Amino acid sequence: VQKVTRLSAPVALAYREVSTQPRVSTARDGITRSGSELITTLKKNTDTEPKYTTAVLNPSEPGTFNQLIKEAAQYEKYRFTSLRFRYSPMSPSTTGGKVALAFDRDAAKPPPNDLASLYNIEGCVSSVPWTGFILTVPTDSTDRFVADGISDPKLVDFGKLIMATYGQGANDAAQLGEVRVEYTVQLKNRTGSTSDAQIGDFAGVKDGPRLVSWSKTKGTAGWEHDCHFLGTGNFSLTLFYEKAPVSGLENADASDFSVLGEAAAGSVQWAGVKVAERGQGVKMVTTEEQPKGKWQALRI
Amino acid sequence: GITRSGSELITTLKKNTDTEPKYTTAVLNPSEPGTFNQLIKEAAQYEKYRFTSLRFRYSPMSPSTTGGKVALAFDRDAAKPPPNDLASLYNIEGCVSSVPWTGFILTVPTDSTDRFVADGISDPKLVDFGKLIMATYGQGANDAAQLGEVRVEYTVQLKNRTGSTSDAQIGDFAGVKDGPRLVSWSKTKGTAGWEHDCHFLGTGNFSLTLFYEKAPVSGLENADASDFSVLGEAAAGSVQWAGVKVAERGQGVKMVTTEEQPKGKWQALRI
Amino acid sequence: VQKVTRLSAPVALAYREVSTQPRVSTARDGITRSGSELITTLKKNTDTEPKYTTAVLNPSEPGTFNQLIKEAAQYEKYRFTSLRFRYSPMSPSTTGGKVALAFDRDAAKPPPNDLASLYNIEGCVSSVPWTGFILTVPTDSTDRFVADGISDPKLVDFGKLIMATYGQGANDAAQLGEVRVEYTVQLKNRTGSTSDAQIGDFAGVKDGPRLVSWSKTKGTAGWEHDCHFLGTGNFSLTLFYEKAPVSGLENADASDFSVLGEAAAGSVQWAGVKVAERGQGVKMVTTEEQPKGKWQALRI
Amino acid sequence: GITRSGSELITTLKKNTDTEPKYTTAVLNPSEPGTFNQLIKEAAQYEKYRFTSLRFRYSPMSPSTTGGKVALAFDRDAAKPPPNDLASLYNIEGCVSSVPWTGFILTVPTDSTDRFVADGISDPKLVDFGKLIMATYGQGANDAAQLGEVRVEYTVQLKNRTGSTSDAQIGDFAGVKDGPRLVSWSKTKGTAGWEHDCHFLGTGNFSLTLFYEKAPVSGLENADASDFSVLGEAAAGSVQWAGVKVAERGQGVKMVTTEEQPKGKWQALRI
Repeated sequence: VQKVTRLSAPVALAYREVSTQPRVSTARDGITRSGSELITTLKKNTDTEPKYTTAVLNPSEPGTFNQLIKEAAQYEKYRFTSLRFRYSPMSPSTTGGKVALAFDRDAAKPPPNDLASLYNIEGCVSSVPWTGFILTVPTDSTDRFVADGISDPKLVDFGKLIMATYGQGANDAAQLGEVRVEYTVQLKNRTGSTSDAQIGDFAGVKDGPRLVSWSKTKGTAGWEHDCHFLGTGNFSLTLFYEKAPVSGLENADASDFSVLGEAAAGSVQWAGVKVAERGQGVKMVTTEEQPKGKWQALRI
Repeated sequence: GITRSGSELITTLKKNTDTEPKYTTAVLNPSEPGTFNQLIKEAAQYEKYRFTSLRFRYSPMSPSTTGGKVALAFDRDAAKPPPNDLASLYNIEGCVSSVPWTGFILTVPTDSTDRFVADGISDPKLVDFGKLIMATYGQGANDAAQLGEVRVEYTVQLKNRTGSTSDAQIGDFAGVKDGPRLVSWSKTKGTAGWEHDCHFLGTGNFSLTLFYEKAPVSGLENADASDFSVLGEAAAGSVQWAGVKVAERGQGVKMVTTEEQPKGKWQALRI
Repeated sequence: VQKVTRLSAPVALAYREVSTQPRVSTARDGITRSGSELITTLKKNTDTEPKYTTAVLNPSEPGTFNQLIKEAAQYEKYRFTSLRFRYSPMSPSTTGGKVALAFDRDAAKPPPNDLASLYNIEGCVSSVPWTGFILTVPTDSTDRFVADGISDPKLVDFGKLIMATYGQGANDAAQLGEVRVEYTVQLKNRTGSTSDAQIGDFAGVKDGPRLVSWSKTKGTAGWEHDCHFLGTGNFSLTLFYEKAPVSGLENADASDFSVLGEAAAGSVQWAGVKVAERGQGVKMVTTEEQPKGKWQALRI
Repeated sequence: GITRSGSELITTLKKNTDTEPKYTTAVLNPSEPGTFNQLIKEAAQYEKYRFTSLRFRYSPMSPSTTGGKVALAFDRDAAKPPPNDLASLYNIEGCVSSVPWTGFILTVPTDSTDRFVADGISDPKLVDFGKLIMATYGQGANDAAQLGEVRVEYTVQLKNRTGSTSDAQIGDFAGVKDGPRLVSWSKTKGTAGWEHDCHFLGTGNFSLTLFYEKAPVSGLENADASDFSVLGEAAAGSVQWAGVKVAERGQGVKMVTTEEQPKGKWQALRI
């Protein structure tokens, strides 16, 4: 018989969660799977404008799922049934500010610029960093292909999750909380098993799962190589057809290691990449134009 | 044989301030100085063992304003590298994690097989049971340097009596190892000398060395909380007697510089 | 219907306790008594190694009990039935660290040196300094003599309590908490009443209840005189048979007062001692050897 | 607690020509180096004990040409001199005897009382259980020097678990010492002669000593089967390391000739 009209504020709250057992079952068309995953942690921000982190929802996405990749390699089509996102805090009540989660149906779209247009997305949620909240995504009934090669994201992907936080104090906690996913997936058509590696060249051709991305921003060339995961096993090898000024430089990353030379006309390099944070790149190769060659990237 | 139940302390956790997580591993075999402290004396007179109960407990000692998370997990393959990212860590079955101002209990199921208790060259898939991983990733700058403690509750069975194994470690500079695994010897450059990696925690580690010829310098302290050498080294025949107190694993407390392959003898004893 | 899966941390906790009535009853063999006592308070420690306080459990112990001494003077044998120890805090949740309580069956044994061997004692308890906990000691059925004169502690005593605390911060509370005892005692054989004073000499002879202790650590002699209680009534008088260099000095104590001289061959001194903390001594007498004389110590 | 069963060897017997017997004694306590060699490690972690079985055996190793008698007895008072006549030896209950080429078994009944383990100084009537007496009197002139061996079969239980005791012995030339009772030190007269006696049988005895001042002589073997010293002696602060092999009781190396009450430090370790 506590007082309803009066509320109290504690120093901190503790949430306890243990490991859950995934469920796999068979049916007439294919298999159904139920499980849970962890995405990432959140950091503080001392400005008055938000900073965004994004995640694309596809079954063949190494940056989002970890154990669904092995069972998604035997099939071609998918359909989601249930999708929930959960936030878990790690900070006391002295921390002030807000955190926000939103979901959009267009995968190929930049994040919004200001705070006013962020609140115009349907179904957005926001809270204080010392409490938990749940976002539930409704689903439709449409079968889509799995992501391989290069295609329009409007044809194969389901949507994208956006996470943001803007306003904290000068002396505050370094990390805020973590985000988990509960999913239910259906699979349709069996096929032979496929390889897990990314092979491509510099003329916009990709023939594998989405692991890395390339950008030009050409001032005396200079090619950027952005990674999308944290799997710490990234091995990259590159073949040169003509003379290159420099290759295999460390732009901004935790560690770098290269073996062979690059000053030959026909030469193969080999590098190992350690990644600690999302979007960090460990390659910067300058040329005089867009060159001819072949690159291969592999996890573990 | 005999049956014994008990509770022992392993180690204390420390504050982690950088972006990447930190992992510590522990191998569960009765002949391990880095895991047990009293079972190693009764395990030196037997050949086989079996576990019937196993549990792990975390006990906090940090204030309520300390933010972060600690994690514990157990796996079956004793010969495996530790994971890189957190998502592969949370995919291990039975993993637990909590805020550092509260406690939690990890329970491990057991089977009924008999394995050899020994230290040597043999396969870890044949003689070991599993491995424990403890992970700490996110803390701040204005937080306490100590978080908590980990303890083990167990029940074990031993089978066949045999002759007793010696408790001190005897060796020399050209690599020959026998006895309990208490310390490791490493070298980087022949001119620079050797590093003395004490891979266990304790007090009153007694080390004595013999020099068969002249040495440039000996007895240098690097990362010891306390150091005391009472016997000097001079010319052809001399001995040394050093007492080292060690706080954390792999400090590398003793440094001696000589030529490439000197002759001598070293004895290491715990307490 | 509170949330089981979520816990809260308050600023402070308050425990309230009032005085309890002891129970005395008679039987065929003797009398039985039930009551409660207070031992001492605990202080902070900024090191990483524990500091210990000990208490010997005997009915004729002035340092442990206060009102059982008067009823234990009429009897010779005893047997315990119930023994419990309780801790009560006085500090908020900002204080970090641990406190520990343990019990051992050997009265004549030094405390352990490190933290690892402290946890090997059966039935030890430990907690944070802003909560309470209870230690219960099981008992056996063996009659023992009361403590008078000089005897082996293995023959007359029951056991010893050890209290410790090791790790606190630089800016913290000065005092941590307090310890109370609940007991049940049986008494057996009636006898005439005995005196309450301690009379002895320097050749290892004691003829009374344990109030003080003597130690030599002979460098140009120098006799230490340690007190075991806080009863503030300690009067000590000493007779000299030969010439003494100095007598009746204040080593480390709150107050000291001496009346007569000591530079005579046959002389009697008289001192009053104020004690604020356990183990503080207020006497330091240098000689050339172990001397011949007589000392008497009395409370109040 | 725990319950153990074991079998250990005490000593071997020698011949005696004169018809008056020669007596050897053994005090039965779990914390006794002169009777047990493996039980002391388990006894160092507990406080109370009870025996439930106790037997003794004799195993001959002499030919049938050798004639005479050997005799065994047990008494329940640990502080008592041995008898000076044979009829008082035969008045003890359970006395057994035979010719030295045949064996026999002695069985001792037990009682259910709890006793403390033995510290350095205490009363023998409070902590001990009894004492074993072995006697030989009659042998021929042309006979073998060795007669037989005595073994113990036991069953014991331990109750109260406590902290552990360090296995090495640390001491100095004054009258203070600590640890288990491995060796004993004494002095004889104003001219410095120091006697060093070992109370156990074993080849693993390692002794290291420190000299604060100059010593005229050190490390001279007196009655050992083998003696080995590796470090020299100097007038300044210097250590000396020695390895001792012990065959019989009271056999040791003893050479200190510096002062009546010198300054130094010694460490004794077994195995």
